[PDB]
Amino acid sequence: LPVSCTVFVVEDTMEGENGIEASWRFVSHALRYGAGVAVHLSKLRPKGAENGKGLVASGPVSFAKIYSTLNEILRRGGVYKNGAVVCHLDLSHPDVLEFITASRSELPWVKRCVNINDHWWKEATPTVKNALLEGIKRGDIWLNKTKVDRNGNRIRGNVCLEVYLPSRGTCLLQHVNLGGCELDEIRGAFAQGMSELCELHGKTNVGESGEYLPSETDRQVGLGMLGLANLLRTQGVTYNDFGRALEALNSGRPYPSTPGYVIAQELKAGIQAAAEIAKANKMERAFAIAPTASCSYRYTDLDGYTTCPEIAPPIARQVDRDSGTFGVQSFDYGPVEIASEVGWESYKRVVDGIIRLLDSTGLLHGYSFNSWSDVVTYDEQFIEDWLASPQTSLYYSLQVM
Amino acid sequence: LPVSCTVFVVEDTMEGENGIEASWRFVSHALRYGAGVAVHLSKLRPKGAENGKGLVASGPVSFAKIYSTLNEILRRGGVYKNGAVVCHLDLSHPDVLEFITASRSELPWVKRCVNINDHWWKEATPTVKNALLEGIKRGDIWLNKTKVDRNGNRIRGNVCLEVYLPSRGTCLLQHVNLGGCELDEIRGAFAQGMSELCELHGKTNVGESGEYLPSETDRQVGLGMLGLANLLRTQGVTYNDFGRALEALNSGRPYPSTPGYVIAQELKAGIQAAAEIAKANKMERAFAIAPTASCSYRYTDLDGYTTCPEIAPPIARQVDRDSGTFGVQSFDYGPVEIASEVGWESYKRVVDGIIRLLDSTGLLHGYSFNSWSDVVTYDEQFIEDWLASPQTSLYYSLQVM
Ligand SMILES: Cc1cn([C@H]2C[C@H](O)[C@@H](COP(=O)(O)OP(=O)(O)OP(=O)(O)O)O2)c(=O)[nH]c1=O
Ligand SMILES: Cc1cn([C@H]2C[C@H](O)[C@@H](COP(=O)(O)OP(=O)(O)OP(=O)(O)O)O2)c(=O)[nH]c1=O
Repeated sequence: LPVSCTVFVVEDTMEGENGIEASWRFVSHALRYGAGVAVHLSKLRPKGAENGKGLVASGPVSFAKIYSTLNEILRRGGVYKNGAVVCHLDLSHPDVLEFITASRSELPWVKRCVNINDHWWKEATPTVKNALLEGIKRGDIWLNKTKVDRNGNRIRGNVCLEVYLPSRGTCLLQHVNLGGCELDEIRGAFAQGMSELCELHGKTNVGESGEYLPSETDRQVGLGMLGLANLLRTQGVTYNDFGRALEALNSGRPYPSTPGYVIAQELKAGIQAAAEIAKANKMERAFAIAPTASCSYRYTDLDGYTTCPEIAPPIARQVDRDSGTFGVQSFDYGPVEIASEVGWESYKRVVDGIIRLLDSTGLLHGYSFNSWSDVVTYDEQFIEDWLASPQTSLYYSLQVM
Repeated sequence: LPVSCTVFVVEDTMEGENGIEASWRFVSHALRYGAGVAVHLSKLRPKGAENGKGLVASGPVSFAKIYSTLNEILRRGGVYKNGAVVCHLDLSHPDVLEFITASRSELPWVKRCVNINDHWWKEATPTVKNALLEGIKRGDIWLNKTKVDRNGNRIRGNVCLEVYLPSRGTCLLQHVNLGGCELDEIRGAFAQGMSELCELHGKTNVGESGEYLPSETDRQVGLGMLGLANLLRTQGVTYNDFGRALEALNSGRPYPSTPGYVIAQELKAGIQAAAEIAKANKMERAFAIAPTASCSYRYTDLDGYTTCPEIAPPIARQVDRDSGTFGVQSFDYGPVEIASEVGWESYKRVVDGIIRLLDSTGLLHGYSFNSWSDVVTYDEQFIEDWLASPQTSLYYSLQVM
C-alpha cells in the first residue's frame, strides 16, 4: 500500500482484538508489504510481577525478541525491504533501564525510542539518565515527546517520529518544494498542496483490509516542506540572517525589511493560508515535517540543481547514493551552505523558528530533529535544552566535520 | 488438560486454518497449559527457492528460531513448566544438513528429531550420514521411523516418539504394572486396562476447545507396560533367560517349559486378550510403550519396592530424584539387575522380543528406545541394525558404566 507507516498498541493480554498474538499477526502483515510499524509496549506489566496464580511475567524486553526475529525473517524475505520496526517504550516504566542497556546481540534488528517529557525526566534516577546519555551517544536510543489530542486521550508517534497517530492508524504526507517555488508563489503552492492533501485524504481506502481504522475516523494529514537551503542560496540569504529574521518575526519585534524578513513573512502567510484551508475541511492536524532522504532526489530547483532534504543544510555539496538496482548516482546540491560552515547555533535557531511558525496555528504533528555528534557534547544540559525547545524528537546522530 | 502431547503440521502458506501464524497461536496455546507440541516442518519449501515474484523463502530452520523464542518465553512464564517442543524434519529435505549442524546457540530450547526410513537413508549422501552420526553421538538429534495408516495417509509421531497421531490430535495412555501383578493375573490386568482405556477414550472432550480434533474421529489409545525388571526378579529369571525364552516363543521353535517360557506365554495371552477387546470397540491402534520416568515413582511392586520404569533395566538400584517442591526423594528399585551387568545384547534382545509380540497383533504405535553411549560405538552399522530391528525411535543417549 502507499501507507508509509502505521501504529499499533498492544494490550496487556495474550488474546483479543489487540492482543500480543494479534500483534504478531499485524506485524507480520505490515512487514510483508514493506510498511514499517511502531509497536508500543508501554502497557505490558513489569518483568517478575507475580499475580498469585503463578504467572511470572516476562516484560516488554522479552517480546522485543519475538518482534526482532519476525522483522529479520520477513524483511529478508519480504518483497519490500524498506520496512523497519521501532519498539517505543516509556521512561516511567520500571523496566526502561534494561530496555536501554540491551546489547545489539539481543535485539539486532529493531530500533528503540523512548517517550520522555518533563515529569518522567525529573523523576528519573541518575543511573537511568546516564544510561540514556550513553545510549544516545552511541546512536542506539531515540527520543520522542508525549502529546495528547484535544480530548486528552493519548496519541502515539509513528516509525519516523514526526507524525502522531492513534492505534491502527496510518500516515498521509505531501511535501512542498521551497526551492522550486518563487517568493510570491509560496502562498499559492501551500494552498494547492493543502487542498490536494484534503482531497486525497478521503480516497485512500486503507481501512478496507480490516486491519486499519476507517478513513472517516482519522482526520489527519501532513503537509511537510523540503528544499529550504536552495531557496536561501537563490535569494543570497545566509542561515544566520534567515534565523535572525525568523526569530524577530516570531517574537513580534520590529525589524527592517531585509530579504530574510520578506522570506519569513511569505512563509508565515503561506502557513496561515494552508491552516485556513485545512480548518475549512475540519482537519485535526495538518503540518508534519518528515525526512526526505528517499524523496528529495526526484525534485529539482529553479536552477536545475537537486533540492536539499527537508530544511537542514546538506552535509556535503555532492552526494553519491548507492542502490543495488540503479547502481551509483552522483547528484549535486549546488553552491549551498553545508553543516560545518553554518555551525550548530544557526541550524538550531532556524529549525526552532520554523517549528514555532508551524505550531503557531496549532496543527503541528512533529519534527525529526537530527544531531551533529562531532560538534555538541551530549550532557544533561543538552537534553534539558532539547526538552525546553519546541522540538519533538531526536532521530539520528550524524558526523559533519 | 490431561492431554500429555499433541501434534501439529504446518502448511506451506503464511495464513489459513493451519498456517504458520496459526502455528504460532497453537504453539502458544499448547505451551500456556504445559502440553508439549511436535511441530512438523516437513512441508516448508527449501531456503532460497525463488518463485518469480521475488519471495526468497527462509526455510524451516528460520522458523525454528521463532518456535524456540516462543518456547523459552512461555515455558519460563508458563504455569506448567514440563512442556517441550520437538521440531521434526525429514531426511529427504534438502535443508536437513543445516538442520543437523545448527549449534545450540541458534536453537537453544527446541529438541530435534529426524524422520528416516530405508529409502531416504539409502539416498542420503555420505556427508549427511556423517553429520547425523556426529549429532546423535553428542545427543542432539533423535530418530524416528515413518508409518502410514491402513488408508496409506501419513500419520505423525508425538513429542515423546511412541504415539503416532494425525494433525491436531491428542494422546491417551494407560500403563499396566507388571511388577504388581501375579503371573496368573497378567491376562486379567491387561483386559481390565484395555476396557478402561476404551471406556475413557470417549469421555475426554479434548476437542471442545476448537483446537483439537473431535473425539469421535480419533480412534486411538495406548496401553503401555511398566515394571518388567521387578517381575523378572521376583520369579528369579535373568534378562538373558527371559530374552532367549521370548525369542524362542516368537520364532515358534519348540522350547522346554522354563519359567521364562511361562512368562512369555502369559504375556502373549494377555496381549491377545487386550487386542480382542480393543478390536471389539473398533480401535485402530492400541499398544504404545512410553517412558515412565514421571509415572513409575507412584507405583510399588508386590514386595513393596518401587517398580522399574518401562521394560529396561534400571541404571542404578537407588535413585535420588530432586524436585524444587518436594525436595530430594531417595527410592530403591530392589535387588534388580542393572544396565552394566546385563549387557547390551540381553537388553536389545528383550526389547526386540517384546516389541515383536506387541506388533504381532498389528496395533502398535511405537517404542521410545534408549541407547547406552558408554558401551556401543555409533556407526552406520549401528543405524543399519536399528533400522532392520522392529524398533521405531531413538530417544536418549545415556551413560551406564
Ligand atoms: C501466561 C503468561 C503470562 N505472562 C504475562 C505477560 C502478559 O503481559 C501478561 C498477560 O497475562 P494474562 O493472559 O492476562 O494471564 P491471565 O488472564 O491468565 O491472568 P491475569 O488476568 O491476572 O493477567 O502475563 C507471561 O509473561 N508469560 C506467560 O506465560
Ligand atoms: C512472503 C514470504 C514468503 N516466504 C516463504 C516461506 C513460506 O513457506 C512461503 C509461503 O509463501 P506464500 O505466502 O504462499 O507467498 P504467496 O502466496 O504470495 O506466493 P506463492 O503462492 O507462490 O507462495 O514463502 C518467506 O520465507 N518469507 C517471506 O517474507
